[PDB]
Amino acid sequence: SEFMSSLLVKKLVESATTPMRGSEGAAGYDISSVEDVVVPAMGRIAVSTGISIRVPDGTYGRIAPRSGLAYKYGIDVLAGVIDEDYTGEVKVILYNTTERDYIIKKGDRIAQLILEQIVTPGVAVVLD
Amino acid sequence: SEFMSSLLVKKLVESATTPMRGSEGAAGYDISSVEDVVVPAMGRIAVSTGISIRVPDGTYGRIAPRSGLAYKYGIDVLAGVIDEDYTGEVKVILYNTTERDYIIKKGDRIAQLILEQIVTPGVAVVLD
Amino acid sequence: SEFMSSLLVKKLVESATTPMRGSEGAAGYDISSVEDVVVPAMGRIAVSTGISIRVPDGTYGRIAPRSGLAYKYGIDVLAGVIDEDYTGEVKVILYNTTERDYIIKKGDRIAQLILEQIVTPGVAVVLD
Ligand SMILES: O=c1ccn([C@H]2C[C@H](O)[C@@H](COP(=O)(O)OP(=O)(O)O)O2)c(=O)[nH]1
Ligand SMILES: O=c1ccn([C@H]2C[C@H](O)[C@@H](COP(=O)(O)OP(=O)(O)O)O2)c(=O)[nH]1
Ligand SMILES: O=c1ccn([C@H]2C[C@H](O)[C@@H](COP(=O)(O)OP(=O)(O)O)O2)c(=O)[nH]1
Ligand SMILES: [Mg+2]
Repeated sequence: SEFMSSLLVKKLVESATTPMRGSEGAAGYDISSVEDVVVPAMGRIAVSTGISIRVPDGTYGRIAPRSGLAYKYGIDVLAGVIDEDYTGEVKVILYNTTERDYIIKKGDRIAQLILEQIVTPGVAVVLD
Repeated sequence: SEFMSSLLVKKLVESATTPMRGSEGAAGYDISSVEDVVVPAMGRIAVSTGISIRVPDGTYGRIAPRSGLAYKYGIDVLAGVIDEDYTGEVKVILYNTTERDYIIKKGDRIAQLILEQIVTPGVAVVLD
Repeated sequence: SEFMSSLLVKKLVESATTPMRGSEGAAGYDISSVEDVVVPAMGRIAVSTGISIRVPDGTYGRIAPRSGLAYKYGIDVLAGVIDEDYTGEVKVILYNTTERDYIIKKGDRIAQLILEQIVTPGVAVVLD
């Protein structure tokens, strides 16, 4: 591959932001919003990222929560499992744990992508 | 092993469903319920899967949320860490984020199993 | 490395507990509290662990929920992503899903650390 076994990103909207790690030791690639939305108090919402992704073979893309938002605004990430064979747009489902709404302006880093190494064997069913 | 390093599944109840990936690129193996239960609004519940599993060495089984259920019914997965040395029955703890109960009929895919590769070294305690 | 590619732990407070797996097949290293705190009903809180950690290269440290606490007290773990380049103190953000507060005495195992293998390639942006 030379290195086509990396994170293939395709911006769908011009407004989109290329995912990027914020440190040499960072685990995930920052993931920003492409729209202005409000995560309802005690409610959820799916934020468009405006990008599609192709995870490296042997891994899946887990949308994990950013420490900041979790801490300060009790924001959590629901679902978050992006299959290697997913060609659609990455949507980020946020859940407001707090009693007060949460504002999201375009461009904001609303989550982070982690390329988690998984194993995808077959199922050996044990009879007796 | 030839391939005994795959997902060993043992149905405990005849009603059980063998976990299975739904795509070539899917990350997890579908996980169905073996009973009819209701996930209480704003409450949780542990759904029996009726199966026991033996994860491949070098990984653990993370019970992750299905995108659909998360999106449409604000259903989330609590706990979800199945150790390689777990011989009991896989129980799936679902949490209803919504204001309205959620019905689960036997056979339904209530979560997905992901064989996540972990490293299990020893702890090197740094003194001074 | 010989084996300096293991979980490097540095107790910050004498009161701290060295993370440790509770089984040969356990996926995570137990993580205890270093203080007496209360996880507010329907609220969150960041529990100090009194330790700093250096994850092995090629992985990140995911703070996962303990099955017990999740089941019995509807306790969940928010955020939970500790980067390999994190030199600060591991803080554990717990979220009380239940209607009743949750007490945490010093020494208690409040979560578990899982050294999850990730891949950290570069981003190949697909133009046209
Ligand atoms: O539950 C958690 C989650 C994260 N961290 C630490 C690990 C990581 O190295 C650091 C990340 O801070 P940040 O990512 O630089 O700020 P942000 O999450 O807003 O990007 O916080 C914790 O101690 N506990
Ligand atoms: O937060 C999420 C979770 C999943 N997906 C995408 C990735 C995956 O490829 C697809 C999965 O749809 P599905 O699994 O086929 O439907 P279901 O989750 O009900 O099995 O949804 C997102 O965009 N955002
Ligand atoms: O959603 C879950 C989470 C865990 N387990 C199983 C897998 C694991 O092998 C066992 C762990 O029990 P424990 O870790 O020994 O008790 P505790 O979580 O309090 O440490 O529970 C489940 O069946 N379902
Ligand atoms: Mg939650």
